[PDB]
Amino acid sequence: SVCAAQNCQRPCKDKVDWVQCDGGCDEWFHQVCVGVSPEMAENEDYICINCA
Amino acid sequence: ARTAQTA
Ligand SMILES: [Zn+2]
Ligand SMILES: [Zn+2]
Repeated sequence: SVCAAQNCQRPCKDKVDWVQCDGGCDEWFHQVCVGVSPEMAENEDYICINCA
Repeated sequence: ARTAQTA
């Protein structure tokens, strides 16, 4: 699986956690690849590096 | 934000 992060660490396993940018680009990222936790994912907004 | 889980 590949996400939109600069260094998508190509997470290869069953069950992958994703998060989408609110900042505009509306692209998807592996939560691992952007270093965020599920709580941070569901409770608050995420602005990616390009949309920041 | 919007999250997703892929299996
Ligand atoms: Zn990734
Ligand atoms: Zn973005």
